[PDB]
Amino acid sequence: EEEDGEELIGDGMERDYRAIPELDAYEAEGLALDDEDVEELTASQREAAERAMRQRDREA
Amino acid sequence: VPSYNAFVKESKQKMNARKRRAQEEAKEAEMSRKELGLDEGVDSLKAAIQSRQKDRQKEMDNFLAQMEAKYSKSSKG
Amino acid sequence: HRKVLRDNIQGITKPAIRRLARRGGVKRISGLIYEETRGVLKVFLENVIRDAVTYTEHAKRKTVTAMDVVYALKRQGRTLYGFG
Amino acid sequence: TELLIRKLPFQRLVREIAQDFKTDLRFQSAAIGALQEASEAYLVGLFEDTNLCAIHAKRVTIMPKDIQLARRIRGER
Repeated sequence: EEEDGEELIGDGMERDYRAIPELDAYEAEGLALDDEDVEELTASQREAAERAMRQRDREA
Repeated sequence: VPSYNAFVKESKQKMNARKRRAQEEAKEAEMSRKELGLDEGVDSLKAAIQSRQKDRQKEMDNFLAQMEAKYSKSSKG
Repeated sequence: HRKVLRDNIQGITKPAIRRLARRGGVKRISGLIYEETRGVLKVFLENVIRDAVTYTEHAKRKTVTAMDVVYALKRQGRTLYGFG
Repeated sequence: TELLIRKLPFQRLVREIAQDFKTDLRFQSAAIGALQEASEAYLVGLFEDTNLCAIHAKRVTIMPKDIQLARRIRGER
């Protein structure tokens, strides 16, 4: 145990910087393309959410 | 093969290699410490880390300001 | 319809943590650095995503907008470095 | 921008984490992008502080011990 430190600037480091198109772009599942029902929080909504969150944090 | 004596030799070899790697790490760490410009001691480390924390705080403040100027209803109008 | 996502913390690969460390200036890493990094990022993401989801829920919506995340990060900035 | 974490794994991870808080949810792409940018900035800052903590202890190899030490200096737990 307690082996050597894994070098990070060794040779072949450009392999960690290869481009992968399957993973370098967000997929469509789980995203919102229908651009309504995205209304911003009103002040009452935001204040209620934050006070509920503070009560929850106190509960922990 | 896995005798007690064979375990003593292995443990001694690993201890000596650990001392060697510790000396090498110390040399490289001093080289990097002067390469980064941090003064020796513990309080210098804490001061540098907290200064970087202040810098990152202002940076994320600017970032959230950009996000608000781009996506908020106040910025749009 | 009960689709579940699972074990995507491995999506933070060893090269991802290596790129993060190199961006941070790290020269060498320990073997158990990857798991600690995964745990730290998972806790961070959980704590911010819970607040973003609470904002979305109070907005009576079911999609998390950018301002939800903005307010979640603003609230997190007050509690993350409060020394506890 | 530069490449630290790939976009699809981070998106899948965020949705996995979120599904444990509300059942069926969507995400604006800008929200996922802000999440990724904040997470990467936080992690690279933590790695800088961890590297400082490691080179103070005469090491260039960072360890979870140094990560937790940097987190304790920054004010997290």
